Amino acid sequence: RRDWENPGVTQLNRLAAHPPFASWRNSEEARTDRPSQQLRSLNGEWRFAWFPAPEAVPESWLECDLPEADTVVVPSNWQMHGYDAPIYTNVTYPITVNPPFVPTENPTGCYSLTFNVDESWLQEGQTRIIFDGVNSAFHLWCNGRWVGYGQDSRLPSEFDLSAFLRAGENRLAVMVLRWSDGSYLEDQDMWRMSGIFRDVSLLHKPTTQISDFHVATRFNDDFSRAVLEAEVQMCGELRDYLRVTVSLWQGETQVASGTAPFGGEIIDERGGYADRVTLRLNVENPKLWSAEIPNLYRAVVELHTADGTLIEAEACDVGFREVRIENGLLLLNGKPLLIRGVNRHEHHPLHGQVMDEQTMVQDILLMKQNNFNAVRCSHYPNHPLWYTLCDRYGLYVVDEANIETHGMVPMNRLTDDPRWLPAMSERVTRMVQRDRNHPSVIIWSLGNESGHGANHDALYRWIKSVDPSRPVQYEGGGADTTATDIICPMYARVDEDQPFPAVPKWSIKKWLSLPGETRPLILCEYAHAMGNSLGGFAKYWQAFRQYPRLQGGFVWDWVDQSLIKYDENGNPWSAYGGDFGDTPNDRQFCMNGLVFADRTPHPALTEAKHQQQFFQFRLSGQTIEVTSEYLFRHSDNELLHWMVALDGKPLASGEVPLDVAPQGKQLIELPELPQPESAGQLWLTVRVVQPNATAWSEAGHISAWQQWRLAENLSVTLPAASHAIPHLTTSEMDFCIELGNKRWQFNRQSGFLSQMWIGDKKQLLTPLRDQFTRAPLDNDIGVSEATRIDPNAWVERWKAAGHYQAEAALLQCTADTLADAVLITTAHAWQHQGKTLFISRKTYRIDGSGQMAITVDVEVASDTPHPARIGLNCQLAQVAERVNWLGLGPQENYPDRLTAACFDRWDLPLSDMYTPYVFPSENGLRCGTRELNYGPHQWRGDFQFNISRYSQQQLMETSHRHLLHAEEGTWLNIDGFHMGIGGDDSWSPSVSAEFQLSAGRYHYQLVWCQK
Amino acid sequence: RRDWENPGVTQLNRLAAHPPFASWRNSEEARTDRPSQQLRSLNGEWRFAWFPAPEAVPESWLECDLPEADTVVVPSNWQMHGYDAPIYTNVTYPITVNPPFVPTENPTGCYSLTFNVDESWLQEGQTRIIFDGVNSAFHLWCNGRWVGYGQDSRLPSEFDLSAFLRAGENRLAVMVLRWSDGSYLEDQDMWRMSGIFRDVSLLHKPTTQISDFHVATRFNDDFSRAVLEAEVQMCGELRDYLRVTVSLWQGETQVASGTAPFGGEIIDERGGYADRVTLRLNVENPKLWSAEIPNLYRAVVELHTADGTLIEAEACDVGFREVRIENGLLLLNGKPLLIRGVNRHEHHPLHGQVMDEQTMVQDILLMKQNNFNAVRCSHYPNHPLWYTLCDRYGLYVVDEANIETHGMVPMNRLTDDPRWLPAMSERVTRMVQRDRNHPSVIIWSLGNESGHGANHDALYRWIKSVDPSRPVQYEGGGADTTATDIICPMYARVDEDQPFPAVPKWSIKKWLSLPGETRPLILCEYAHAMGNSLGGFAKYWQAFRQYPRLQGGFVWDWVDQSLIKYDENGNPWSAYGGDFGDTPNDRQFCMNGLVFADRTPHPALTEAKHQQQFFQFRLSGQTIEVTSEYLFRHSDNELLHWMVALDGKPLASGEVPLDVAPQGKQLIELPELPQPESAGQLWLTVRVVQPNATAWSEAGHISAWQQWRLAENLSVTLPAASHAIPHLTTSEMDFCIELGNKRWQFNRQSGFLSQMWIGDKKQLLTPLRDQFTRAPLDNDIGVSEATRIDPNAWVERWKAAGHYQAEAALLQCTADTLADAVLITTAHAWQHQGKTLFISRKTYRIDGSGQMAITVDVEVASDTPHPARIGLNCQLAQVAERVNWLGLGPQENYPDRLTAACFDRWDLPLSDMYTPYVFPSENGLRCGTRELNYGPHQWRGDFQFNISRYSQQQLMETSHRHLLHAEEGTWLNIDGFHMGIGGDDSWSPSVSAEFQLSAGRYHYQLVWCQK
Ligand SMILES: [Mg+2]
Ligand SMILES: [Mg+2]
Ligand SMILES: [Mg+2]
Ligand SMILES: [Mg+2]
Ligand code: NA
Ligand code: NA
Ligand code: NA
Ligand code: NA
Repeated sequence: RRDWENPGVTQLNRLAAHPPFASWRNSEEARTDRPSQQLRSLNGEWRFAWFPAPEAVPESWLECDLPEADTVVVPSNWQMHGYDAPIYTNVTYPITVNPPFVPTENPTGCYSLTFNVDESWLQEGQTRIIFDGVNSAFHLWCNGRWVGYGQDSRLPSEFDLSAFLRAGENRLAVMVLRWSDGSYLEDQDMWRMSGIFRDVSLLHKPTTQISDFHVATRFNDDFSRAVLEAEVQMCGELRDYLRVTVSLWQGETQVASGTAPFGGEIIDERGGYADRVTLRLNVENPKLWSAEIPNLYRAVVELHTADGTLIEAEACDVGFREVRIENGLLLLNGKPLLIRGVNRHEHHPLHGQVMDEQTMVQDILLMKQNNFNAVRCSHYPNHPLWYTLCDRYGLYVVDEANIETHGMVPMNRLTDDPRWLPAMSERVTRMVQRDRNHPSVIIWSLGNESGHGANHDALYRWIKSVDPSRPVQYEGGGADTTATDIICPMYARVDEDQPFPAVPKWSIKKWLSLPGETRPLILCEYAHAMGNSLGGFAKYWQAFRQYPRLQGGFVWDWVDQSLIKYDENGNPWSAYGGDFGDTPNDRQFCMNGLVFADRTPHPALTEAKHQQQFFQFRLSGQTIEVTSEYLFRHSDNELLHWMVALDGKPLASGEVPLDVAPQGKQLIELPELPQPESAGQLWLTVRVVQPNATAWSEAGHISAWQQWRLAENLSVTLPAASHAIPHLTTSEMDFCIELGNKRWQFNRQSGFLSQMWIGDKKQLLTPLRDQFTRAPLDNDIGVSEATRIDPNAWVERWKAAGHYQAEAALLQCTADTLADAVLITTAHAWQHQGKTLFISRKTYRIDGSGQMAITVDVEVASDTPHPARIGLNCQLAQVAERVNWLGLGPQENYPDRLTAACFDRWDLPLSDMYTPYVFPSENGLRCGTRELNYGPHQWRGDFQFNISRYSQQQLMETSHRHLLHAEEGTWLNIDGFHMGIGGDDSWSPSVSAEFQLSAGRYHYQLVWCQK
Repeated sequence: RRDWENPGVTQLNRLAAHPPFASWRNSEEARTDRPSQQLRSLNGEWRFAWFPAPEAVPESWLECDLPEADTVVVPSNWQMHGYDAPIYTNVTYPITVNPPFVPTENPTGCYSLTFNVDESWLQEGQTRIIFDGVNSAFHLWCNGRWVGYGQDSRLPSEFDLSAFLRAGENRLAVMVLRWSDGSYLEDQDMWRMSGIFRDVSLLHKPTTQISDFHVATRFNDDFSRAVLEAEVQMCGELRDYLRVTVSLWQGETQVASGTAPFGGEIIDERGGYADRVTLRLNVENPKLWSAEIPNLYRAVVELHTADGTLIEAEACDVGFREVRIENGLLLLNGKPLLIRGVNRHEHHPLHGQVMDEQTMVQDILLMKQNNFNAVRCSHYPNHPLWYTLCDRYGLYVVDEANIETHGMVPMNRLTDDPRWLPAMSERVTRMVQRDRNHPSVIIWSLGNESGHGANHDALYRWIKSVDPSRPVQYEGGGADTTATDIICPMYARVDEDQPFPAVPKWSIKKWLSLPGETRPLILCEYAHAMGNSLGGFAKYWQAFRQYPRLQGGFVWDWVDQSLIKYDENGNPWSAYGGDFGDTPNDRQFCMNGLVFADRTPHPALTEAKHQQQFFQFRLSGQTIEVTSEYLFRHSDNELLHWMVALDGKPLASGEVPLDVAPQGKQLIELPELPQPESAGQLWLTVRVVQPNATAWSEAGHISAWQQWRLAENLSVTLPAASHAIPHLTTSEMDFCIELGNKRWQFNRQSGFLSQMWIGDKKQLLTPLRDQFTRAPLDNDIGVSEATRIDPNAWVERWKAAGHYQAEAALLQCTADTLADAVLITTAHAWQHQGKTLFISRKTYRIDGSGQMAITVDVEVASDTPHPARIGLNCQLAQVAERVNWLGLGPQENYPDRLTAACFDRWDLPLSDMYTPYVFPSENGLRCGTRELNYGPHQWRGDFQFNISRYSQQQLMETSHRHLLHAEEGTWLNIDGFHMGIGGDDSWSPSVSAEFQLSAGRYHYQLVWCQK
């Protein structure tokens, strides 16, 4: 038969889709969501064995536990237990392309479980089982009898067990296949696993019962009145005594109650639905549900007789809300939304694709914590608890059908074929049937990266038809096809057009005004958070902010899909593509997250928090202007703390409770701010504080901040004549500078300061040389593999030009004795194949103060690529536990990424001065640095630096962070200038011209002193 | 497994759908539609065996042919050879409703066929099997081995046989089942049958072959230029040298040619379609296909190599045409159409549901000869040939998904269910894929009577998505749902509303003007033509002519769906519902044609013909104004005949050839028309004649005609004195009048003309008495059974009023002698259960002239139901061969059905005065009769009459027309007045007020005499 190879057989004997039931027996357990006794978890230890093919499975198996069968926990992913490898392929299908045929070698997993039933369940009512998540397909036998078949790994499969079930002991036999024709629709850029990864349960429902029910909430102009309307459907023997009651609860307060009997109104010629009923409850001044204040009534549906006898009950949480596109705009509850969002996969580093309440909530807090308001179920329906939690905590949700044919050719190859309609069809409807009643769900998605076929069109309209409460979006075939209510491109740039043929990506700004165009624009994907990323994220935030029809988007993505591995010794290490021996694999494109798989923030995470703050500020001299981005709430837990400091010295602070309405303004007037008996930079800094604790935030939680330079006083002081003076020892190839205990040596042949002594002690491990390169970022690399070169790749360019192989050439080197200092002169050329790429002209002026002042003058050939950096490097001998600087911090920060960084005096352990990106690259850069203090040293200027125990060479040459070793001393990279990082996408250049080193001439002056 | 009880499984291993194929191996043959050697028909003598169940089938059967097995022909309809009963039920599913289950008792048909297969087919390429029609599901085996499964009775199921064959003797085994879950989607108002009811064929295909192909014809603003775009797909091995050639032929002239290699344009990110190519051919000044003129080209598709080697060819007839809805109007080739449509079921009285070229062509000719230009495919896809004939003969076509759930509750019960989507989807999809290339198909339709559900919505879009050349239509749940391009109601009335809840039927005029509304309006069905029917037809035509957005319709319906049964003597007769035991059955509802099953015309047909005329005529004095309703053709085969006659005596005739352009006029002035010798009514008549023969018309066929009473010279002449006085002889038993050999006997007890002699010859069999009733037509009865009284039925009303039982009471009866004549004066009263319905007052005046003159005065209770009629009747003793009158004719004509009738002297056999409606009723009617002659008798006044050897009693009591025995003598009915027959619908009163006998006072006069 081989159903798993038939697009036309996607299930056999699978019950109908519906919202989550619990068949509660008491209205109160119901109203309270107390656990239902009619709901039984089959989770725990299960019996299990593996076979390379299903053909290989022993018939005994159906009748009796195999011997060699191990015990495992379920849910779980069999790759997680080590039965076979998990594959990390993005686009290219993990199997060969032959629809609709899976391979002969199809890792089949036979799971089994022996359990008991209560004789009570079998006398009356209906008993059925549920599988919430089976990857990818499966057959099912109970008590040696063949139950049925199911396809689609992200939606709930249920079968009626009533007829196989017996008193007490029963046995379940579950035959799981990895590959199935279902697979063709599941081409997701993620680890490819398999198994019983979701919850198995048992539900006992009465013979006569609740088959389904939907809930919808219609309002009035101003939303002062509303109507909740419920459609209840029943199954089983229909009797005139049979009644329904829908009650609406606000805690312990009944808000409304409705009672009726079955019998629909006339729908057509044949009549109406007798097994149906629609109640309409009016609610006065309803509490509106939103991501900002998730007001939530609770609805209880009860099937019962005219006599009061309660047949059974079901329930759900109700959110009063209206979602609508009107006049080119998305409305929430009548106000125009701003999507501060994020894509998220359900992923656990140890657990595989198994999801737990704990993880779930972790994510959510953090999410909420970060100025986030929406999540995108990229790209299959999520674990059911999730909707609820969002509904609960308050996040807007994009529920996506589980469909992605990315690997096809072209993409719409399946989706444009009728033969695949059904299959796809089953994938959209069921989600819908299941997820309907959840307020958090605000928009529907047809899936991902599967072109644009007629199949989309239909399903689009099907939705449209059954659920008009929400908009449909779909990006494929152009982000603007007829199967989307919303212009939802991915990787679309702010200003620049990506005119691909057929599927051009237009600047989002330009995109909205195309002749004919009128829809709202929301990015399904944008700001690829791959490694050292999110550069120019602000450039999006700005646009959004300015463009009304630019209603935001969802960052890609939330958390790194990294896996836990263990070495010989037992230390756990973060794994990725081709680490499990998976091939083909897509290396690290599985790591795009804003946080590490441990829910540990990436430094870009702050940049998002920052640009997604809900308070905006302007400063008019002494006046502060706070503006509200809340659509619905009042600044009722915010207090403004403000402060003024001088180059880090706080000349004043103060706090001011904010009292701003949504979308409103507040005027805060600062008290005259003292003058400064000194030179330097005046800076005023502000922060919003959440004095109290929320269900998501802590008390004293920081919601936003902003900072400006108030004024600056120039240093017109003239040193102080040097008491003592520096001495110069000329040698045949050295230049000695001695003063105090201190002394400098400049090797006359190389042209470089080669050694620094303070006392008897040597300060350098490595001379101090110029630098034009960086250890390549994921961004810089792209899809440049060692086997398939991307010539446009920044790394590629640099490589090919010899940026990384230049030979500096001593052009000049002189010593000179001034009246007050010794004057050192150098000049180098960096060449390659006789091309002079760079020329470096320095000066060192050492004076009696024991101060070394380096002056740097670079020239960059017009015809060569632009260098990642322009700075100096050397390896320190010293190795100190803290780093101290006057500058932009405290987190890592680059030129096209630093709007969140604040200017201050910073203190942290040398350690925190490194960012363990699993795939090593340039990192922990700190910008606009005035002062850097490390051990006995002091650097003074305007530069960006970095300091770790790892040479660039080492980073560049290492693949996994857990392979790095600290080196002797400390690596100190000091840049006069640093190149942008990019982020728009990670498989083509994302660096804005303005962040590129196009000048051709650079100037920089450092100060090298000793404290 | 039981696939038949699963909407999930609708096929297994069935191949893709595609336009018709023959895999020609030589272009000339393809070009010339010559028969392809690679197409093998397996129609013929087969083997058969029937079982009540599948379970009853013997294993043996797959390997060996049973002995009890019979030899039947294929295609065949098993109940035809009478293995089981054919059921005639309308709405009521003919099995218990329990989706998706069908009865255990499910009659199964065993078809086995042994054939030869040439080795050459086996060597190279693919040999597939095609089943054009199999009712209602089936399993497939070849050479013992199970091949596959298929559901849907109206479309082709294709299987690859390449693996199961062997050179020579091969054996097929087909297990066909009456019921499946398919059956739920197939509830049409027709005989429920089963079997291999359509052609079986063998295709042999190259391994590298054309797999599908699409054709499209685009134009310029005036259609002076066009583009042909051919999309071709191929299956098989892709090689650089493969080529495609699309040549266009107009006869033997190669209009255009295009050659290209495979490999389509970039579709998306993944790329394009390597396995396809779209060519584009420019046709200048293209001849345009229309129902008026079917300008066709031939498209030749070649799959060959770079080197000229033909691989295979495919082909199709191409009609350059543009169908579109602009500004609320349907336009064909830039012109708004007028549909003169008819619904068509595929039915043969002998063959059941089996079509043959013969029957097809005959319907079509007939159709065209009758002013029909389009056909709706009621309610599934037709025999593949049908299309080709329409493309060729010139008919517009509505292609219709085989989807009907009429017998569900509500109707949309399945179609609003996601689970059935699939099943439905493939029924729309596949139809589209097959018929896409035919020009005759101008509109798609999603089925019949299935309410309105979301699945309609989806498939609607899909279609639109895939074929935009044509509109979609669907009447379900309202006729103006979101799923329809055209407002397509069924049975909506010209001016009266039918405000059904949920789904009102507005007046077509009104309907169009509803707020919001902008669509065109075509009735999917109007004019129920059930037996003595089609009254009020003009009323639609008038309308369609006045209202731009009223685009015409499709009358219901073509042919009576009766079947021949045989009598003891082996005499054929026509059956209907339950005349086979079918239970249940909807009796005569299966008969609604314009023609009899044998293709013999019902009299209503002429009225359709006439209102559907293409030339419209106006008279102004001596001027004729002709108008062409041809949109595209010139009156290039028509000449107009005109004639003047005096009370049927021709005084002038002529011919004039029509020179009228589309939508143009012609004026025609007539010579003088000599003053008349006598007195009476001058009539002018014009007719259109096609002197030349067509493909569908014979020579000198009449396509149009019209009459106009010009003048009237009233008679002011007095009777030549009586040269004899009648003698009145009284008695107590009766009054006696005598004059010569002639005598009249009036009964004084009864008050009626009991007897008459001329000579010694009695003239009457039954006395001349008033008549107030008719033998209820189908229309009169409705859906009223003798087990389910539908009170509103006219007949029920009549009955309950005892119009059929009223007993006449004699009030007065007197004689009197005038100077010149005798005067008999009467009065009766029909009463019933105490009420006085009618009051009938008369005068008989016999004079020396020997003329007896009846003057009648009727009073009708206001509060009683309007009578079917008001005349007299009597049984003549004479029985004659001809009938001669001067009035409307020569065909049967009723008050609300008489426009196509003509006023003249007519001569016909008695045979022709009876209209043999299978289901007997009042019939025969000829109105506006001024004089009537039968035997030696002459009646003269202004009445409508009827005359046959069948009393209304008999008719009113005989089910089959075949049970009528001619009574002794002639039955005569002379109505002063008759009620209209209605027929807008046949299940409610359709008789318009202007046609109801409402006045309450009726006056009439007759003059009886001898020839
Ligand atoms: Mg399958
Ligand atoms: Mg992908
Ligand atoms: Mg089935
Ligand atoms: Mg019907
Ligand atoms: Na905006
Ligand atoms: Na690296
Ligand atoms: Na019209
Ligand atoms: Na019918």
